[PDB]
Amino acid sequence: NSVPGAPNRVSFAKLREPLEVPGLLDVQTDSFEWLVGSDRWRQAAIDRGEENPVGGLEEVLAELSPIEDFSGSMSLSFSDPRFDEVKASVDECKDKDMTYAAPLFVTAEFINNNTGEIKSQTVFMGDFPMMTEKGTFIINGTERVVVSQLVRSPGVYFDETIDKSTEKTLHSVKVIPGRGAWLEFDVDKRDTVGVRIDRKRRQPVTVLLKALGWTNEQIVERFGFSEIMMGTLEKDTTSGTDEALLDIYRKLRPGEPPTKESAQTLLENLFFKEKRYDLARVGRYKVNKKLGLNAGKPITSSTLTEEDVVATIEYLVRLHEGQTSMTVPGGVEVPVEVDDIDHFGNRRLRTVGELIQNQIRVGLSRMERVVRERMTTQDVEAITPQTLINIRPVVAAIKEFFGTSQLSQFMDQNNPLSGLTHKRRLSALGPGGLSRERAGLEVRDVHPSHYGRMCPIETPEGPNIGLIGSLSVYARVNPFGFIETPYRKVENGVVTDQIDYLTADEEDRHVVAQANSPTDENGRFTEDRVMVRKKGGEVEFVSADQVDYMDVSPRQMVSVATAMIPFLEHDDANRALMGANMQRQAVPLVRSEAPLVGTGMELRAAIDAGDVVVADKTGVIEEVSADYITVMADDGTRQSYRLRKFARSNHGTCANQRPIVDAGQRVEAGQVIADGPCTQNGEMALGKNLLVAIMPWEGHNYEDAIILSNRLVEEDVLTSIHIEEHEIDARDTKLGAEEITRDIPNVSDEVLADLDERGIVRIGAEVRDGDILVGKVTPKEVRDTSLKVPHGESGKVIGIRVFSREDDDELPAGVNELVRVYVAQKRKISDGDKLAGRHGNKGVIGKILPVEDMPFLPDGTPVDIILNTHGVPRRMNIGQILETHLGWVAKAGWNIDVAAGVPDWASKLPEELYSAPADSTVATPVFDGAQEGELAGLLGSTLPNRDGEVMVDADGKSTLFDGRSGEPFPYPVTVGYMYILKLHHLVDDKIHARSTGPYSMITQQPLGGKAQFGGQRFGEMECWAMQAYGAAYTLQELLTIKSDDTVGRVKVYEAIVKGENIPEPGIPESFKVLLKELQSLCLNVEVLS
Amino acid sequence: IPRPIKSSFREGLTVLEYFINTHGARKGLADTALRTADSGYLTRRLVD
Amino acid sequence: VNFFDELRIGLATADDIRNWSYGEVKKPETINYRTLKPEKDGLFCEKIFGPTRDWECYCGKYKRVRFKGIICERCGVEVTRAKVRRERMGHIELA
Amino acid sequence: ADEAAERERREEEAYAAGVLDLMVDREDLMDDEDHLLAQDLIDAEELADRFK
Amino acid sequence: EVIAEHPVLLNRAPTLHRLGIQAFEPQLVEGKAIQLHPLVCEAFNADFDGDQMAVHLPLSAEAQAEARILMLSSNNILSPASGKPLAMPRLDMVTGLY
Amino acid sequence: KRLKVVAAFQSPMGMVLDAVPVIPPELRPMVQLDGGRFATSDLNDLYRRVINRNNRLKRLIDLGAPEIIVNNEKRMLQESVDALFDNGRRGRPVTGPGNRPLKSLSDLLKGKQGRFRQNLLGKRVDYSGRSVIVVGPQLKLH
Amino acid sequence: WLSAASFQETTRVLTDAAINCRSDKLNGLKENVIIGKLIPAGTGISRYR
Ligand SMILES: [Mg+2]
Ligand SMILES: [Zn+2]
Repeated sequence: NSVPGAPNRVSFAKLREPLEVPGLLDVQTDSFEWLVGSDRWRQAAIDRGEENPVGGLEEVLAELSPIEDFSGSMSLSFSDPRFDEVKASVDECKDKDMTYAAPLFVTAEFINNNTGEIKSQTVFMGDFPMMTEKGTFIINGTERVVVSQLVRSPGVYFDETIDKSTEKTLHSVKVIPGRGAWLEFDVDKRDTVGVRIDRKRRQPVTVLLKALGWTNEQIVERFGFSEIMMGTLEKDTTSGTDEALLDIYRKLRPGEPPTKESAQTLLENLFFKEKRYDLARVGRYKVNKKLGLNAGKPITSSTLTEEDVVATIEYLVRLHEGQTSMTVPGGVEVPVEVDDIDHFGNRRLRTVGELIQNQIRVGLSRMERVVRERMTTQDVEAITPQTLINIRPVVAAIKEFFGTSQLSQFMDQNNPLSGLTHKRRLSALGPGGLSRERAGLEVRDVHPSHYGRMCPIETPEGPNIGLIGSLSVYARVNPFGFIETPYRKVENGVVTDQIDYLTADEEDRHVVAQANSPTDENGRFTEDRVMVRKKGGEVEFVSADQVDYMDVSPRQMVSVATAMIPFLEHDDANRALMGANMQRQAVPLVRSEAPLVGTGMELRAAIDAGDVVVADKTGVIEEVSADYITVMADDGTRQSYRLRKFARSNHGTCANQRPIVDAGQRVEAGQVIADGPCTQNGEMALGKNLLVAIMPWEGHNYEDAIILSNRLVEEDVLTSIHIEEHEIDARDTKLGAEEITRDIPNVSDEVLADLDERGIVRIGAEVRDGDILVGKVTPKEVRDTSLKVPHGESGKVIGIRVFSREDDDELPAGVNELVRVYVAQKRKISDGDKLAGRHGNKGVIGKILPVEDMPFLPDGTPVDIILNTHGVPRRMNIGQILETHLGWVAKAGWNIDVAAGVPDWASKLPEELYSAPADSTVATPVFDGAQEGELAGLLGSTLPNRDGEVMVDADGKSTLFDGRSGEPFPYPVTVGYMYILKLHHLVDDKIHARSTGPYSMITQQPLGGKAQFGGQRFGEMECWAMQAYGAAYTLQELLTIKSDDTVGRVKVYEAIVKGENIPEPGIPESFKVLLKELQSLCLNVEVLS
Repeated sequence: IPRPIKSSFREGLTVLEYFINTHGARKGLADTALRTADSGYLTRRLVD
Repeated sequence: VNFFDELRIGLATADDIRNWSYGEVKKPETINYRTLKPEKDGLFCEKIFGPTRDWECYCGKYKRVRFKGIICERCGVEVTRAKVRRERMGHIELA
Repeated sequence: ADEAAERERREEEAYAAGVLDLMVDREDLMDDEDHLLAQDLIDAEELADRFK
Repeated sequence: EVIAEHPVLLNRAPTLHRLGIQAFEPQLVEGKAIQLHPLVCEAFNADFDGDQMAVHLPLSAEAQAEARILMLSSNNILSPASGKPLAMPRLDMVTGLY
Repeated sequence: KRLKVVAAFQSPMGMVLDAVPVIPPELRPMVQLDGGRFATSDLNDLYRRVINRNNRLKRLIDLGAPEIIVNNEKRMLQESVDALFDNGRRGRPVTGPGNRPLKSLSDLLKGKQGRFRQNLLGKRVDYSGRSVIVVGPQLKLH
Repeated sequence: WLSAASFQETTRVLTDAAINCRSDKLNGLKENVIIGKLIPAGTGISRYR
């Protein structure tokens, strides 16, 4: 029906969804296809609204074009962009650090006014990076992402501000174009109304009025009814504006020859022309939607404006007293409100397309200056397009952006969900936004307009709690960047199948209902009073016809990772936040097992993430294998798919793809063919289902720790593969040149026994700290400097990749060769490692118990994991309990006794749930899932085991035994199947030690970091906590002969290894520095005694 | 807010009884750090 | 050492500076791009500020660690360790 | 007399900056997961304003 | 034979009182984690939801003695603010005794 | 004021100098990088500038010239020495080569990090380690 | 002065300390750590050391 290869995953849902989950990463692709005027977006735009659908590049090349010098004689102009075919595929770019891009062309034309000539040729503007089917730009071998960015929308924004001395509310103004005249009107502390242009000294506001060529009569005509007028009208200023304009000017650029024409041109150029005034269509539209200007009229070219500047002062005055509505003499009627900074009708989204557009704009401005110079300096008849173009600035800008900009981020490539959330991530920090000022509680909080646009739960936990969210599922983006969420229209009390993608400026004006508002049939409601939202997020119990719109589903405000947590609504926002943020840092496992009790949003999350290899045209599998697949479509063609086996991600994890098909199997476009790292048949599997008991054991699950069974180490259940990439570079130096050889100065052969006749380890080797991965030699006759495995690493090699300059590879400049070895480790679960379910129930293993000593059901089933009771209630993560019970049911299926009649609790249950087999997946969506009454009578059925017995009660509990004492347990105990995850918080990456290693060379302190064999930091709080005891020799140690004292450390090491008693410190290096730094100021610190 | 949450974590929260429970959560997860900061301030002073 | 009892601070009569120092400074040449070696009798110098690398001269006469404490009559630096470049200041003497 | 107030406010700013530099940082934490911290919610200058 | 009776200090950031630092006698456990008595988890505000710990070795004999005597875990039972014990049964021990 | 200050001296040959101390180089980071690009800071061109001005004076007294310009160059030398000791006491201070001012000896002990507000920020010690923790219930307090 | 020079407007402190030839005697422990010396507390003070 909806998806072909959909393993039967029963649904406890009761409502009917009139909208399928849109393309979960369609925002990135749509924005790009808008940045390159692609044809699909062309048809999209034409089919809806405008019929001249300009792209995003053409807008740049046009707003700039034409171009000419000051003398105007000769001009130039671009047109007709166009794209070539990519030079290399994706994996073909990865395997050699190449880049994914396409040659970009242009069609420029030069002309001369005296000759009236035309030379129009196509130019080449480099290699334009490009987006894949996933949403990731590739940059020099790596897979990258370009996240969105929340910013303010250009347009008037008003805000009352109370003087902290005299508590008198006075309003204000600010016209905030994309660039140009930065400005703010206001009601001054006096009745007068001053301005502040260019963010500078204030002046009257009638001044600027009569500056445009106006008079006091028309002013008092169109507005003379507010006192603030007289205050600023009684200035006794020369009505002929000849100086105050020149005064403003002389304030701008002190030292100018004075002229009325000068100030005239400055005012008409800095506020009313593209030079330094351009309300990008978003801003002109924000100022049109408000004040009701030019209603129902195109918006192409009204950035500059002589009327959008005059109605703003009217808004401000009429808001002073509170005139609750307005109307332009020719426009529409709009209210008089104030403007919030977070309201999404005032914020907007700088999608990737717009960032790239802007960097291209900058590069083209640099090229513009270049050609201005070449054109007012070079002689005519020798300059035509290929000579009037220096592209390097453009390419350099694009690469600078894609390399440095904090928005050009590596792909969070732990698991498909991590990557899929790194896309759709809304980042309110970056070039153009806030970084220092608003890092408080006015942007790090939730707003009622975040309903269907951002998930109030999913947000990183580090420094960016609130500055980084995650776009929701049923959401899209206006061409203008304003986010949109769908809503079902409703009229007279009968719901409809119509759907409108509204934005907050079109929703606060209306009344929206809720999803669960029941409806009998045909579209009619069931009650007379329902629940609704309103303008200021004020929920209400209100009538059934007053409504005007209606939601489209539950889970409309939640993100993806939050729409995968079952029984979420039974949790607390903080623990759901933890769970969301702890599914992203889950490591792929060897065998991915689908979730027994899950949520419907588990298939799309892998179809729409680019880690499953799907078909493209209904057909027949023809040839199968581990690496390659060969389809034979029913159209005549033969599609061939290639699987990436054992590919290191950007975090260390594997990417093993395996096929789920056989030979001859019919398929259907969209039907999965091969799973990914964390998928089973097409649905996201991040961890495993485990038999759970909930009970305090003999002191090993104390304080959030937990227990496991050695079975999870025999059967390789929670086993995970980790891959590491070491490398070196062979280059030149002063003493000659670097080489990569097996010849090693003065060593034994046990070392080299694993290497080959070239210097690199033989694939299939077994290495460890102290093993030569590649033999390099550095001159001076030579130096012993090869590559060696660090402390704590070990495993078997997989790949050796040697890129050589002698064989035409785009290596760096000071380089002759580049060698990259890949090693791998099959790490098992172990003490210290971290685990967590989906409801923030995290914990580090503290024991691993022999199966023979684990509490076992009478059937012998030895429980695997043992949680604790004292962690559920005081945290409000009760959902897991339910996830537990249902799990058991889903494992040992049920058959409701309908022989008599469907019990009252199974009334709302839909058919296909009255019966099920054993080990049967399920789906309990978030806010339309299995309530607590359809579950406290489901456990009853709970089909028995093979021996006919039920190993569970009607409450979810069993009568466990003990493996050590043998005796049973007195009271019944909870038991079930809970889905846990493995995290990247492994001890093998966290343990760190040091006795004597490398130092700073600048402060003479042990270095900091396991990455570089560093030491631990003995801060100030620790100094205090020591002084409090009375320990003065230990502190002397930790400050002198362990950090700074340069001879003490070595004398101490040596005395120790000799058995002697260690000496006392000398003088630290910090004090020495202090003394020989004071002496620099001609202060004589003379010690005494 | 005069619109309370008449539903528990067992009976199951609704949506809008769940979109107003976040505000304070984020507020607190941000306030914790400022609390630690003011504590460190008082402590460094009392030690001075 | 670290038997201290008091730290008397105060001004330094300009002769005290001359006493602190092992030499003066007369060349306003921090470094020369070439030779990867700071200039002579200048800033970041090698005459007052210790032997740069290890018991080393700039001439290249006595790099022999065997000997110790010999200044070079061609370049003027004493072969010592502990990067004495750190505990060595110089007196500028103007008029 | 706008001479003292300058040194007063600057010394208070410096005291609060030292207070912040005194707390542990993310390169030195021993917690579950990187959480929010004093150094990225408020500035020394506001930590001074709010004690006067 | 080179680890017997030689104590080591354990710190957990942040450090908010003299009992945030304590000296223990180390035994050897095949693993990669640092065990810890479950009574001192209050002094440290330490829970095992992925937290960390830092070790420090004393070398001199004065320091070994300061550890053994001033900063040991058994000689440090009471909080120096109220005199009320700080290493006592808290969560599951309490329920068992109850 | 007079009494406190003078009685402080109850010798005052410190308020003026005919000599000056120059720190050692290791405390002034100026190294090289692969390719021919330096790694330099804003505390070492000041001694060079001061030597330049003392040189401009070294050929303006014995060589023979009028007291006017000798004394003006002396004032300039003093204004340049004021950069070695906390340039920032005249409003617009000495500006570095690119755009920003210089870091002077009085900054080492005065401002953001310094050496007095930094010698207590702690250390980074040897003979140490770090790891995650678990629960030993089979363990005695010691 | 070793201690108050760990506080602000230092230059004033150092100046006023130089003229008087102030000679800090190391009685506290906010400064005996700067010097890498034994704080006067616990296994510090003569009475025990
Ligand atoms: Mg914790
Ligand atoms: Zn020599």
